[PDB]
Amino acid sequence: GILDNKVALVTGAGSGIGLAVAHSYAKEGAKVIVSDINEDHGNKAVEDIKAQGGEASFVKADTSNPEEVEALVKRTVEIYGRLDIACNNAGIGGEQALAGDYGLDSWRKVLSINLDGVFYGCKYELEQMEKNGGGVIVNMASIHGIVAAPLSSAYTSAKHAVVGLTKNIGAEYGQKNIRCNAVGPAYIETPLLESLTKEMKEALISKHPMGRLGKPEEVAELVLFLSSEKSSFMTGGYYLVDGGYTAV
Amino acid sequence: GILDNKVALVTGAGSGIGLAVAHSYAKEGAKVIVSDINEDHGNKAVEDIKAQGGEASFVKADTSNPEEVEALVKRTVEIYGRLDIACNNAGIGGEQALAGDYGLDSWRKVLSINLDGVFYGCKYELEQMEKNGGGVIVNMASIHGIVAAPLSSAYTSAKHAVVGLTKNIGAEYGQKNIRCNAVGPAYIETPLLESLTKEMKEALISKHPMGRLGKPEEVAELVLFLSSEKSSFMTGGYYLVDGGYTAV
Amino acid sequence: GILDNKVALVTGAGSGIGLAVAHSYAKEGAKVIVSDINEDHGNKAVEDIKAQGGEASFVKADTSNPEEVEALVKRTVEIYGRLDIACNNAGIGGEQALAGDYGLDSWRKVLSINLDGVFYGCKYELEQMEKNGGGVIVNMASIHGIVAAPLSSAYTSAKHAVVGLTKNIGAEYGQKNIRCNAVGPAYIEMKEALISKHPMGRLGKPEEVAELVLFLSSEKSSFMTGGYYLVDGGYTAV
Amino acid sequence: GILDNKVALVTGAGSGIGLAVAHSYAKEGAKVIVSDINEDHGNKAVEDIKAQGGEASFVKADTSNPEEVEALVKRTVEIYGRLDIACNNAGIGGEQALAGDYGLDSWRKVLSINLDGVFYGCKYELEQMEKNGGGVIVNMASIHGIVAAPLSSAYTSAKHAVVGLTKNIGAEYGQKNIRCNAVGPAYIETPLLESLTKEMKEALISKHPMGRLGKPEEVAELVLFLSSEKSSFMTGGYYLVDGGYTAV
Ligand SMILES: NC(=O)c1ccc[n+]([C@@H]2O[C@H](COP(=O)([O-])OP(=O)(O)OC[C@H]3O[C@@H](n4cnc5c(N)ncnc54)[C@H](O)[C@@H]3O)[C@@H](O)[C@H]2O)c1
Ligand SMILES: NC(=O)c1ccc[n+]([C@@H]2O[C@H](COP(=O)([O-])OP(=O)(O)OC[C@H]3O[C@@H](n4cnc5c(N)ncnc54)[C@H](O)[C@@H]3O)[C@@H](O)[C@H]2O)c1
Ligand SMILES: NC(=O)c1ccc[n+]([C@@H]2O[C@H](COP(=O)([O-])OP(=O)(O)OC[C@H]3O[C@@H](n4cnc5c(N)ncnc54)[C@H](O)[C@@H]3O)[C@@H](O)[C@H]2O)c1
Repeated sequence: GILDNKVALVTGAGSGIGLAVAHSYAKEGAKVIVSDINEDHGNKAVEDIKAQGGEASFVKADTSNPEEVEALVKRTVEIYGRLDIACNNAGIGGEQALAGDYGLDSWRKVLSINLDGVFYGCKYELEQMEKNGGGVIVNMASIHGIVAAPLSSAYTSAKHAVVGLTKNIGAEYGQKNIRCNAVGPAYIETPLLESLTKEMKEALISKHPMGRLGKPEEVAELVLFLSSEKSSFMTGGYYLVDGGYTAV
Repeated sequence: GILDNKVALVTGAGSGIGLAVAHSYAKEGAKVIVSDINEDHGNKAVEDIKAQGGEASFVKADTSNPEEVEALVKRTVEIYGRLDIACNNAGIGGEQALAGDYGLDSWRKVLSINLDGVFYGCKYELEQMEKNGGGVIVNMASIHGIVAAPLSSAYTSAKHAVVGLTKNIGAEYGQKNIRCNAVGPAYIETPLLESLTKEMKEALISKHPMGRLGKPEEVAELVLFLSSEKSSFMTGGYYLVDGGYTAV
Repeated sequence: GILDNKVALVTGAGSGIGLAVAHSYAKEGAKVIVSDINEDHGNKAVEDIKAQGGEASFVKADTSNPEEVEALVKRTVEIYGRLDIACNNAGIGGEQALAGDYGLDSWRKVLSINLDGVFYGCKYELEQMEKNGGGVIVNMASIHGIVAAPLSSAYTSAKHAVVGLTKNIGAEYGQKNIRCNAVGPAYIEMKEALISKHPMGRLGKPEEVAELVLFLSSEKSSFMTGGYYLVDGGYTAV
Repeated sequence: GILDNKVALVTGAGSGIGLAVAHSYAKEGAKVIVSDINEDHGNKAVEDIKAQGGEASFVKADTSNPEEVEALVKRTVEIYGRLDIACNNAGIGGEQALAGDYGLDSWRKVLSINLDGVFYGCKYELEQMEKNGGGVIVNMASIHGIVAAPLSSAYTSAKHAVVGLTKNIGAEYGQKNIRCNAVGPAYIETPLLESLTKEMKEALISKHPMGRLGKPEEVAELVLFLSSEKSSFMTGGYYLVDGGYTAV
């Protein structure tokens, strides 16, 4: 596989996009640390990866806690000896409210996971990668890293911040054998959108020129490309996988 | 004046861009609440505004404290009866370090002032504006809301987030008689930059096609335009005042 | 007036945004060359401007013809002595058709006016501004300088190109006392479907675009160059 | 091969990025039409592709001539029966002059190849793709589709236009089983750059945070990804391969 013997960390890997990324990494021969805040999801993800013949291990972490993220990177090295690839994917949507109505608690929570947790991951991933010859980071952003999501101002602000952080890391580490890029999915059909009525999902779909929502596997293909040596001249960039959402 | 008898709040108005904005607002007839964490600076700004024929009052606030931001808007209404215009300007540059070396507390300090304080301002400003017929908000971002500042990842992340928040508020409040836009200055001549060597200053100027740094009054002219009725069809937007910095 | 004793040129000034720009320039004291391909609309614009107390003169030009644009700048200097400000505004919508269906000549016609005419204006305006101490250019782009307009691919391509041209002029002339910026209006007066794409819940008015052009043409915008400036009612925020 | 049973067209394929794209397509099983104005370059490219085990045929075309582009697609169908993938890559650099000094013929020439030729390609490619059930187009843009290249205003204008055309095609054809995306390379090491001195190339490399120029194969990897089913939810987008150039 194209990631043979690389060690890869994925946060939020118990479901959705992160689960598809963990599967993709493992299918291409990486040794994958599956991290999630939910141990049942994380353990099941690992068992499913191994059932297809891949190599994976579970490590629990809440990415909003910098101590836990630091320990997660240390545990990755303890288990597999190094860190070559990291995908900072864990995130939450937050409450839906007008900005003037937005709860202080929901603002803090969304920014703590979707931004601070990505920074903590990058921080400790970068420190380990400088010890084993470099590596590659993919940050999960969103279309809402470049356009608004009305009623989700904390999410939009955090995802914009992830785009900026990614530009900074790419520029700073360009000559340190480390690359960092961000992925911007549009709306992806996962059990998270379960509560939407058919009419609500049809309204969402109408905002995608391709006439459907995306699949987690289609995001994971882009993450895999950006994590592999095929993307060797790509750093600091933001890469849409949006069905045309932001083209209009 | 083009803001005659509008009530306008400026945070961080004791120095630099914020001071120039407060003077510009007052020159155009606004009743200005000068807010700053430094009472000496804020009271001096009010005195200088009054000596040039304008109207202003000082209210102390730390924008990283949401109770103090809510109280700042309340005090504005106690003094001048309403809130028509707000410029969320207060910010800090932060420590300079590679992302992997960036301090945990340093990261949170930059985000708390440069992003959370802007959100707190917008939240309590919007609350009041809905009570008195609408209003206009200008958020101070940076060129580093759209391009990296190597060694300043927290600042870049915060300023990117301000751009996203601005898009969200503009979209959400478009039919609520409220507008919100962001300004993106490049490097501006202030005493903050007088510590740089001859070498460092010339290198910074070399990144601006106009061949010089900007002046605070030049930023304030754009803030003034975006705070006035002349910008009546402009909302959710990001507006450079950058000497060409991001054109290349 | 904030443009007192400046000489300003506006293309496509017989109607719509260009007419509002010419009025705004003249109200602020500029001597305005109203240019349009339609003599009747341009002469009427000049008469309305003078009726308001301003100074204006008409010069006909087809901006798709580079010789006529060069002559337009020459006539500006013959009439008012110099050129301080130029707004490259003349444009056309073009046929509505899928990109694969778009006519070859229809494509070129939209690009010739909406891009080549803006370049010809910039070229000869820059030439003159370098003789009289610099100046300021505003290029009329569109929201479709940064997002697609389905069935109008030629227009979208042309307006994207105007944004890039503007970045290049701003960068090139930064130390030559010349600034150049681009304005990006959304839709300016079913209209219901169109209005639903604007968060402000209405279309824009030409005077609202003109206020931004005036700001970018004045000394108030003195540290602004190479930039793209939306006046879009929130259209591109989502 | 991930392009088994596909037919792919590449313009400007006798050298540089286009040659690398043609090789990458052929390596993955596509039947490749190599097009170029230079018959010696194009026939040699085909010779090299076949020596690597691939399938390819040469067709001469000047992309600024719409009749030749129409004939190029017609000949592709005559040789291989269908058209699945097209990379519109042929381009020129243009006169180096200030915008006010730029030649009228120089402007026309750059736009005729770098924009009109891309449009002609898309037009006749889309026409055939509609006849055989869909397809994928990749348009070669540049970093100068989003940032200036001083002294190359025509190039920057044209490449910006290609980004806009790509957004339009992606949005218009989203439900017609056609995707269209643009690639934005920074400066790539090819014989084209041998006219620069030791000093000029060092200055050019200093504008890339990765500390080197790109290789044509690194661009071709992104083109291949965007041409394959791996990018199935990606359309209308612009994708940098820039070594960090536009991150700052
Ligand atoms: N429509 C979409 O799904 C969509 C659109 C754009 C971007 N994204 C981004 O994609 C990423 C994944 O989204 P998804 O829809 O696949 O989510 P999901 O809810 O399907 O899976 C996310 C996982 O993250 C886990 N998680 C949450 N907080 C965590 C923490 N602190 N540490 C570890 N694990 C944690 C959850 O338990 C869950 O297993 C997020 O960053 C999201 O914002 C998703
Ligand atoms: N080169 C530049 O100066 C530059 C460039 C781009 C953007 N900006 C942005 O412009 C804004 C002002 O920058 P400046 O250089 O004029 O700053 P400055 O330091 O000259 O003035 C900023 C003011 O903010 C006040 N302040 C700091 N923390 C505060 C808090 N928590 N609550 C309230 N007030 C607080 C300070 O006391 C000071 O009076 C900031 O948002 C900054 O990031 C400045
Ligand atoms: N909804 C909108 O109206 C809208 C939105 C975004 C951008 N724009 C841009 O604003 C500009 C003006 O729009 P408007 O609404 O004022 O248009 P309008 O049709 O009201 O006026 C345009 C003027 O341009 C003139 N003109 C056309 N071709 C010309 C040529 N070759 N040489 C000289 N003059 C020529 C016309 O005769 C007319 O007087 C155009 O560039 C347009 O693309 C308009």
